[PDB]
Amino acid sequence: SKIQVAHSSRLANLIDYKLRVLTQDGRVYIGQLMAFDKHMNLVLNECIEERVPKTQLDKLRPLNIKVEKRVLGLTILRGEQILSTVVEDKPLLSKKERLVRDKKEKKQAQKQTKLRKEKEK
Amino acid sequence: TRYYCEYCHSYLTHDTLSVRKSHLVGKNHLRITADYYRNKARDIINKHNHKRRHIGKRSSQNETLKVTCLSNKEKRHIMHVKKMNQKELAQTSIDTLKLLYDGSPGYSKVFVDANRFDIGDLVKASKLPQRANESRSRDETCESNPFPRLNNPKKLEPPKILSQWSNTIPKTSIFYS
Amino acid sequence: ARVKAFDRHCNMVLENVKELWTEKKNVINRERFISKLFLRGDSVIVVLKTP
Amino acid sequence: VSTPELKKYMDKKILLNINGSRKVAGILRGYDIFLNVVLDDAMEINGNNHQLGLQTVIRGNSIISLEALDAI
Amino acid sequence: MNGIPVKLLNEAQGHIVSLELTTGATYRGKLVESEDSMNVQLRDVIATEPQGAVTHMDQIFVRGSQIKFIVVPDLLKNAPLFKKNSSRPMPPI
Amino acid sequence: MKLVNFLKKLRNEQVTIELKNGTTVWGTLQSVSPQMNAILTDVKLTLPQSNGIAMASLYLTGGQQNIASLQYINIRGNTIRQIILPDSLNLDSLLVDQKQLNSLRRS
Amino acid sequence: LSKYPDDVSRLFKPRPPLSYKRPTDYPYAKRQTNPNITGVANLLSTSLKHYXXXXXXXXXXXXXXXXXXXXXXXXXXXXXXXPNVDPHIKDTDPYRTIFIGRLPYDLDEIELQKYFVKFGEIEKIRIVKDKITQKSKGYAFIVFKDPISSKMAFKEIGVHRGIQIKDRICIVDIERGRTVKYFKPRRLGGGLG
RNA sequence: AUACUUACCUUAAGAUAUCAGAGGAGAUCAAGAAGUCCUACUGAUCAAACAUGCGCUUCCAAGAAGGACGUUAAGCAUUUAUCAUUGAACGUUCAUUGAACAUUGAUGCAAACUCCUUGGUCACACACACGCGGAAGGCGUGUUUGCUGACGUCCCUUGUUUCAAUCAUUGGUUAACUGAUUUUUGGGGCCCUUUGUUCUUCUGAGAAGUGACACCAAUUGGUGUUAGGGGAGCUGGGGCCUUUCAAAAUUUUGGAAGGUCUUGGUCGGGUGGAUCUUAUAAUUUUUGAUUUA
Ligand SMILES: [Zn+2]
Repeated sequence: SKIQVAHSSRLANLIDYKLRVLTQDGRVYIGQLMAFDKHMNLVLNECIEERVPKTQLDKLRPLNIKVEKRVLGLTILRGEQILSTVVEDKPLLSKKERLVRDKKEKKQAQKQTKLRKEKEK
Repeated sequence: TRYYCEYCHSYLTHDTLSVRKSHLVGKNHLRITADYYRNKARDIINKHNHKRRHIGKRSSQNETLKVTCLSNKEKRHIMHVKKMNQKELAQTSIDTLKLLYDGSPGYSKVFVDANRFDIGDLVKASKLPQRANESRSRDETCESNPFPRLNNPKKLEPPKILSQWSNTIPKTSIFYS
Repeated sequence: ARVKAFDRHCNMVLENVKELWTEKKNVINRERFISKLFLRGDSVIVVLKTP
Repeated sequence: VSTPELKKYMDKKILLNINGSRKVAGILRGYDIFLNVVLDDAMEINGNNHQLGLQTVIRGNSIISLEALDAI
Repeated sequence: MNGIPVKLLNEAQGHIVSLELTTGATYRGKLVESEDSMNVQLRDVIATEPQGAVTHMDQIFVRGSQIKFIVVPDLLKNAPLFKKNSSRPMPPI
Repeated sequence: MKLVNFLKKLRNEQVTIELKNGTTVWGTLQSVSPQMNAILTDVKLTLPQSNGIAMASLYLTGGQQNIASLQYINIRGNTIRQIILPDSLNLDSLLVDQKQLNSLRRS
Repeated sequence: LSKYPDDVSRLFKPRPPLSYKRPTDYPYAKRQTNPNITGVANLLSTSLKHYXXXXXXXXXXXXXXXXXXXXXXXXXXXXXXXPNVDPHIKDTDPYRTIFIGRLPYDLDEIELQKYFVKFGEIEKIRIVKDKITQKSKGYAFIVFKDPISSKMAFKEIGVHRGIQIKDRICIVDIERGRTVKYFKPRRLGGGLG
């Protein structure tokens, strides 16, 4: 997929990436992680869940693989029944764009606190 | 310990189940809540796409057509009209079959909204606490309304029409009332 | 194998690991030498110690 | 830490699905912070029936879910 | 305390969620009240057994540690829980 | 006394990992979490001779075309069954545990 | 519907009910780990077929610190067995000695007299020094002539324990090298305050 | 907004680099604890941010990547569409009684069309070998801090680009010439999906502003936006050159200063948050009941 994932990044740095998290069942969830926690409960935006069927599993044995996708959208997956997560797509907006966006979010937040201080007066 | 309510921008000094339930049912929370969710949707619908639109590089361009701009007052007016009309088209449903089956033997079990058994126990349970001061149900049978055209019902309502094309109707209907 | 460390959880470092199991379908017993291992105590059922 | 919200089901006939095919119907006499559940008049339903004595208590690990058979 | 995802599950109260269970059962219905321990209580529940049937519970209470995931509605994509920078209005004293 | 700290001394070291499933994983540790969520860049991972759930969990992780070559795999702690260290590494150096030493001086 | 009508109807407008078909996992009856578990007693042969044991050497590195701690404590106890024979201590009454410590270095002995003559006539005074540096260590031993002004010098309200001798607060005790039953100095695990 | 009443609730703990010395806490017993603790002390490693490089490495225009929760499509092949009891006829068929999605499906194999979203459809050039600014990662150097941040500059333009003419200023050469910059006029190209014909408002490009504007509910409450480019001043970093001083054997290294180029910017706290320890390896996510025996 030649995506070249950041060699020194873990979960909090992986935010808004498009993941391919894999579970104990062998089902795959694909989508933007928007949040995790201590127990690895993930949210997953626009998520699609794919299985292989039992029948297509025979072809998977030691190729074109009719994976079955249902569309779960905004789901919020659990840390108990997962196995492992990888990264599939990079996010939409680049590091400069994410950086300028975070600057604007912080300026707006400081401004809202100034407005709270004004209404408190 | 502290439960920050992101909508109310207030705190709960010590989290427990009962102050959470009583806060999330609280009318102040519901009002700021509804304002926020409406607000996010009207922002996302308002927010223009503004794609990059990577312009390619290209004889047969001989025809030239006139663009049509508008005045800034005219822009703001037609945008306001479109806002009101989107808000109508989303909200409006179609009555008809309520008004059609008005006299029916089992209208008052089926369309009267919580006598249906399926959604029925909801609307009793979804009723809000009525702490401030100030139904046609299953009892209705056939012999309640024996003969509907004795006691005059209103006619079937005349169908609705786009005002943009209201000028182009058949003038002078056959058969005056 | 010989044990290098202990855990509350019985996470165990093992050195010069012999491991050996049984493929039952007939049977081929397969063995593998793994010299430096870190084994989680969840899989560990029973620790027997020879004198 | 939080005790579960089975207060609405306090006397109403509930149906646990226990473990994946065990289905037990009783009346919810009790609950603790682990969803250990004390049922009265447990009557295990196989798809044949089997009654399960006067009182019973069922492990909140084994319990998957429970339905209110009685109206609320 | 909670952390972001179970706070989201505390947010999506009274709205149409869909749960898979570990058995493969995917309950679907309105979400009466979730707890912090992810025990979630649901209403007007339409259930899909592993065998492929469908039935209708009225009033289910599925335990948290057999939830496979839960799907909330789409709009909570845009939620103030996700805002990384919203500053705190002077915590109580 | 926990041994995850042992693994925390092992950033940029090349191990294999056998999972409770049966998946075998080859590729360096970039870090390790408190409860042993081990993140691993430059993986190629294999499944020895078979488990159908493991077959699905192998293929579906992209770049299968049964060695699957992946840039970056986070692995959850309760999936890691056993982890094979490099034999070049000296265990006498690592198990010394400066925290356990300080606690001996704390006593 | 829920409490407010507008966004519950329009905005949230949730997901389609979702398509189901056949799972891959096992439908509870067989979730098993491994009921066919090993029968270890065969392997008691194969360890003979396994046949030295490598040096642990890290527990040795901790055991060196533990053994050094016990050896230093034992050298302490050897200094504990090894104060009537001592020539610095004068064989006066222990009840008429007052100990002072936390003393400034440049404090002259005549000043020590001057702060101490207020209560009783002083018999003799030994301020303790290093024997190799000859810096004043910071503690001294006073015997008065009576016990009662040693006790009034021990009773401290407005006086000694808290007096600022050469711009520093000092500490003022009865001598416990002779008096109390179990006393060890700082070198011997004891000491006060 | 204020008052009154009711209901509910009021504190898990600790740490924030690590190791070794300098000094302190100048250690309450006859010269001394050992240890442990702190630090604008120093030294070493590590982590994070920022800057710079790497003649780093890879990816960037009818097609390529991804998707269709679309069709052709009942395309073709295969399979399946309850049990129990009783009666009758020769295991089957029919009838009665009792109990509990879908065949146009499902599964497999493809194949084609149509559609969708994204991307430097860049600059240069269109030719006979064996370029700058983008996006993602790796390494190196330097600074700063040992968690983070909260609480207690000016001017021009915003359709752009190119060409000619006029005028102003400045430099050089002998009033003439050449070059640079600014203004105006005109033409050509590209683009106007800028879909509301453009940071916000107003008018049909111009004008004003940088608390205001926009909008949904009932003056109040909520969310978003306040931009982009260029230049100058100043500041940070890197590279080169020159001078001086020191050290080592004309050369190397380090520091300072000046010039040129390139890139970037314009003390406290019962506060919270983040990370890591400890409760916490016992039913709810991390100390295993998902290799199906
Ligand atoms: Zn609130």
